[PDB]
Amino acid sequence: TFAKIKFSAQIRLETGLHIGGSDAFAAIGAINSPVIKDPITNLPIIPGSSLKGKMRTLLAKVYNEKVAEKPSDDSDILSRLFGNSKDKRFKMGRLIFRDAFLSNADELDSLGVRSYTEVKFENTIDRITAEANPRQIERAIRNSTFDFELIYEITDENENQVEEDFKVIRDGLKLLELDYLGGSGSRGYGKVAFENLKATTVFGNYDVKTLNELLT
Amino acid sequence: TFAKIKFSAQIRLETGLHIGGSDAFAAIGAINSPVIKDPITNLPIIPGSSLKGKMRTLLAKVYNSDILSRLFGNSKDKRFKMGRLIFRDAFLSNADELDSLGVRSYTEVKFENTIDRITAEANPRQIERAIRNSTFDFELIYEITDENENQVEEDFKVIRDGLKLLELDYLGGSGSRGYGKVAFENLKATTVFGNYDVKTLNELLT
Amino acid sequence: KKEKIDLFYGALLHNIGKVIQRATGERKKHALVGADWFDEIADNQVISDQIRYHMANYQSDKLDHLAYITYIADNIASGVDTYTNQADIFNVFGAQTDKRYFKPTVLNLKSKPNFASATYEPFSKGDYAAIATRIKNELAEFEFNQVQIDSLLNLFEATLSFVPSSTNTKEIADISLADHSRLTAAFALAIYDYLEDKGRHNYKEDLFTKVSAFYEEEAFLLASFDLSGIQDFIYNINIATNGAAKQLKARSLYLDFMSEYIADSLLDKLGLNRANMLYVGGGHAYFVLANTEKTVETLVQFEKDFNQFLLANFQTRLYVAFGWGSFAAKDIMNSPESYRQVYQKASRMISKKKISRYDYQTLMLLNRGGKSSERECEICHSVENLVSYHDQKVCDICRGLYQFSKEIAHDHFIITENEGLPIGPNACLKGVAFEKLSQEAFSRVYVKNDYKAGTVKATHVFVGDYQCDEIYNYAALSKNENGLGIKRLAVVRLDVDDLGAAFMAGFSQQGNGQYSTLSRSATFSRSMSLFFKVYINQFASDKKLSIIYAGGDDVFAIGSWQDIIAFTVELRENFIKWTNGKLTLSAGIGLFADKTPISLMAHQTGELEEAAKGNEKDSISLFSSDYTFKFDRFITNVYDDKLEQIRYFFNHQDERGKNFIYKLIELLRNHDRMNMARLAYYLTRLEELTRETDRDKFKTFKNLFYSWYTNKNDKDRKEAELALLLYIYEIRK
Amino acid sequence: TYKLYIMTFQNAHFGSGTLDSSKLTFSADRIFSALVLEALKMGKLDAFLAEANQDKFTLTDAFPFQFGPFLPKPIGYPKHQSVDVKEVRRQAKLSKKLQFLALENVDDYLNGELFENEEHAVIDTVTKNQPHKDDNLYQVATTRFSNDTSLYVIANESDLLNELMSSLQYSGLGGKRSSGFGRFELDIQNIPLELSDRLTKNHSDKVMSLTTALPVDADLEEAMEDGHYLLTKSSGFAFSHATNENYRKQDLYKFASGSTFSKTFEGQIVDVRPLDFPHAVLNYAKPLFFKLEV
Ligand SMILES: [Zn+2]
Repeated sequence: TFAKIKFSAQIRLETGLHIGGSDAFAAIGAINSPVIKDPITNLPIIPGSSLKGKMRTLLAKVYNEKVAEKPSDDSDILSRLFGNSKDKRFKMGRLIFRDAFLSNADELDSLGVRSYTEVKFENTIDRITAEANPRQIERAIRNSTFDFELIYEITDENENQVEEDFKVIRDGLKLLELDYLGGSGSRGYGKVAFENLKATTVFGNYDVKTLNELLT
Repeated sequence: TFAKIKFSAQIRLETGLHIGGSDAFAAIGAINSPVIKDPITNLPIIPGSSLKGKMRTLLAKVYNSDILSRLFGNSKDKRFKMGRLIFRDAFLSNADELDSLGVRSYTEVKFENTIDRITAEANPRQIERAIRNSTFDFELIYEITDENENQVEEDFKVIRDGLKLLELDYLGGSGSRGYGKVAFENLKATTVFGNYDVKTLNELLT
Repeated sequence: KKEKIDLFYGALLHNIGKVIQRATGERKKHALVGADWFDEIADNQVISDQIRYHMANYQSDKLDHLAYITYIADNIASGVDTYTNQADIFNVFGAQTDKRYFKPTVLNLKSKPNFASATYEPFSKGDYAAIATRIKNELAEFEFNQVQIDSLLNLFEATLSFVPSSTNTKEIADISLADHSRLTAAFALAIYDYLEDKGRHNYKEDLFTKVSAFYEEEAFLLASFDLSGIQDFIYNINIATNGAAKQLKARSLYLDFMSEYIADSLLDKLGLNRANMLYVGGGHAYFVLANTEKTVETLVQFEKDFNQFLLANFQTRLYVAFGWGSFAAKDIMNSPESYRQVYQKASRMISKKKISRYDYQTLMLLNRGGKSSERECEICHSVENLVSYHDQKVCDICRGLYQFSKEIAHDHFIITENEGLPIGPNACLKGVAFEKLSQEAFSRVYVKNDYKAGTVKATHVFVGDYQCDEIYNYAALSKNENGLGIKRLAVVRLDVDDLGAAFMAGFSQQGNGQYSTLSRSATFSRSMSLFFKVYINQFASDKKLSIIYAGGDDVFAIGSWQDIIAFTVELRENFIKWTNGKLTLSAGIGLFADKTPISLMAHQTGELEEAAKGNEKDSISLFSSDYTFKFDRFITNVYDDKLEQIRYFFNHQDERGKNFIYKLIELLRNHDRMNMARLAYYLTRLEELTRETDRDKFKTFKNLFYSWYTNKNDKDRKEAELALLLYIYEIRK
Repeated sequence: TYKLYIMTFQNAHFGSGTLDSSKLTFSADRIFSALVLEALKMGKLDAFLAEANQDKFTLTDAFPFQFGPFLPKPIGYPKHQSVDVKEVRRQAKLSKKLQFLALENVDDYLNGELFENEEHAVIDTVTKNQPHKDDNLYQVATTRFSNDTSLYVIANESDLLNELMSSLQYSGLGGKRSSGFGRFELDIQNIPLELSDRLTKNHSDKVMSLTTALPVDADLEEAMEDGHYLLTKSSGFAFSHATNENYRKQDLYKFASGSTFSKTFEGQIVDVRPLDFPHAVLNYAKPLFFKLEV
């Protein structure tokens, strides 16, 4: 068979997220580090490169039994899952991390929210001379959702990695429920929460009855 | 019998698209990797070769042989040179509409980087994409000969199945990080200089 | 014939005693003392009386003689009928400008670039001992034969290329003596063939006491051959191909040797030799031949034979086009209208032959069918003589090209009958080192970039090639030892701006047609040959690059980008010293990443090259067609003024690193009216943010930066953006 | 000889012996073999061959169509104020790579016209690949049209012809057809009086070929004795349907379009069938002309 499987999920923000964007020289008093927004709707967009590369750099610590000097040196548990540039059979690596374009806006404007991107203020104080240095950085608002989805494709090339990859990706989702996923994380941004990890086999003879009993 | 029918469709870009062209110069702060463009209008256009083999890289993953040989072509296999399909490009039908949604240029610049795994140093990119929900003209000329007349209706459940999978794969480049979800619409089946009725097909596509 | 060589040597060694009487300051004329020099070196009495009795008062002391030829061989070879230096060829090019004079030195390998000026108007009397006695060394015991017909034609190009003639003059003052001797021997061979094909014997009356009869008789041919398909044969390389520079060097050197051997087969098929061929360049080559049926029918015979050769191994991928203008002794000041209307007659014959390509038998043999072909030599799409070089199916010419690319690094090139690439009918060409020379069999050997003779008595061709490192590590040789610099490789394709117009019209802009002669054009094209075919190995000496192709009006040089930019800087800043600022060159330099293909890269370099061409008369195009400056604006403002201020400003401080440079580049690139206000905010906000010690450096730099940013010209803005791009690429980690 | 069939492509790939280059016009072997192969998809090859081996019909290769007629430069025929060398020597470089002319001063061209060639239909080159393969950088050249230029083959207005020409709309006419190139749109117009009068075939006069030609083996000597032309090597592989092989054709050297003559000849359908191959390979070259001054 050929089994493409779609992982419907709800990225709900808490401690609202900022992904970087155009640090091309913006206006004077305006936002210094603006968020990347989808140019049709101007809602915040969490692109798939942040998700895939962040889950790459976080599953580095989990499933690379050896220390990895670079993402080419990922093991053959992650090279088949996130792609690899120098491996023989692990190019085109089976996971299309689709984006999310701020799914709810009829809900988030039903709550009395002016704009979906707050402009939180920040500065820095040097320890010597204590000079201030202010900045206005853009973030998405707190209780947003994000209709995020994966595409895992099973081409009968594996035939044994049915659940050898979902214990990896589900615990990566747990990592992202703990770690920040995007932007100035160590100041406490991002903090996505993954809700309703709904897998559905959009192509293939396959059941989720052995899948969502682990993915909860 | 002689028949030529075409697959009229508007393609829709649910994310960006990176289909790279000839690189010129970094230009220090300029876009690093551009998308391919029409040279007359400087508009983002999916080239037909990108549309052709991307279906072939998905039909081979299901239909495995002889059916891929008859559907696309081959170097060997004397029956199946010029394998009964002709594509075209995708000339961005909604430029009249996209001034009314409100957008400056139809090509955005997704910024990106490369955090090193140990050094923890970034490495930024300016990946140019074509913006969301742009609808493109897409036409696929299937041609029917007398020898094919046994399995013509079978092959029309492969091209439709070839576009049911292209809405589940990226149809572009650097598409494992998004840049895909490319959804077809108005996927009809007219006829163009060929007296074979398309009423056996239009309820299966639309 | 045997007497033909004697006439050639006797007329060619005219004014050799001028070097001697310039060396020692001797008596009445050069005419008597040159024959004394010839009597002192060796023994040939016919050549002796030829040098004795060439003058008007001297030829009566001879007698028929070989000297009544030798007089009229000289005066038509001279454009007109002491202690001065050689005037500039570019003194008569252009308009009334800075007048320069040459400096008398010999030629040496990768040593001297003798730029003319006014500082060399004083005269050197001691260097003749380094020249004339030098000849008295190397031409001490010179046997007068055909095997050494070659190296003596080397020797004047080594010795008398910077030595003038007619020192005590006022108007016509820039003829070097070596090319004058070449033209004099060519005219002697022309007179000898025209007078020995008509069978005339007594030259004492029809040449001497009635000089006007032959002097107004259309008895000369100005022949040429334009090669066709040259750039298509060079750029037959495609993308994803083995030979990056090996293939391209081999192809555009093999075409140069083909354009040399078409001459060297045209001349010995007649009685002529290298003195009759005036200028060989990029396929185009111009001659002086005699006018008779034994000239013309043999020309058309070898035209059809060489065309059969090119059709046999190429199938119309190359085509020789002859053409011969019939002309009298008219090109002596009528001199405007004497050159131009009949020099174009051979050019209109070139256009006539290049468009009525072949005859019925050849094309009838061409598309006669009779070939079952499955495999192709996908280099040139051909089928003939297919072999299986390195598991690919290529032809024999496209395998001898790989042998030629392996043997180009030698210094000599023999012509065999079955070894190497074919350059003519039963004439193949194979490279060879110096010590392997006298062992193998040959009939003509070339040497690349020498001035002394060598071993097998070679013809001294000139073709500037270079390999500092190989082509695959000019990326790796781009960073400094610190790691500062970006792993690039830049490709420059120069082009001399309208060398066709500088060649065809050129000096004819000046004067009333007084300087619209052939000698100045041959000397100018030999000067272009001597710069673009020898001297580029001097400007590329310390710098790390590879001159893939050079010569004529094109230089394709790949290499590392700092050395490529500095090499273009030094090439034009010594070319405008070489060419007095006239003939500005229009280079185009593109950056390309590591391991990107070269026919993908040569196309973009050519696109930037033609965009730099159409800018004005000249421009550099750097890293993209929107960076298009005059060279007079590029090296002075960017690479001398702005880049050093920018480098010193960021070296002698450590706050403003690369983020500030990137934002300055972006404000230089977007640049609406509002971005000048944003930059006036940016520099002033950073002005009070730097530390108090090195603060006024920033204050004078923002004062000096807002000068060119808001300069309202756009001639001082893209310059600064490119200066910052060059600095960023120089400090890339 | 009759009305001409306008074809606007917008995406063309036109040979030039290689893959990395592309022409603008297609030398009338491509359109002939496209009508021939399009007839074989219906089994209708014999009908077009019965038309083809008889001299009622004609053809003419492509030329630019921007609101009307463009024709070749008479190759080598601008006929020869011989001063002011900065102009009359300079303009020959800008009047040799011109190669396409307008009818409304094509008789002012022969008397001497400037003819700034407009940049209709710029040839483009776009790189392409093959993923997970060893050598993949094959550079597809692409002849991309400037939104009004068309190509207009001139032939006898036949219905067996027009079935083929209205199937070639969706068959494609160019190099990389199944990659989405060469798909034109067809809309037949009339001919002006100053063209269709001059479309002679036997006028013993100073005449110019309007398509790539090749004479009778008797006529070839008298063709070359007056001809000013080029050759331009009609070559390439042979596209059949019963091979499991790919054989080259027989290297037919045509007389390319723009071939001026005097005492015009009779062209032919020169078989360049591969040696011991089943069916013939037609390779049309018979010329429809244009009187230069007549
Ligand atoms: Zn080849």
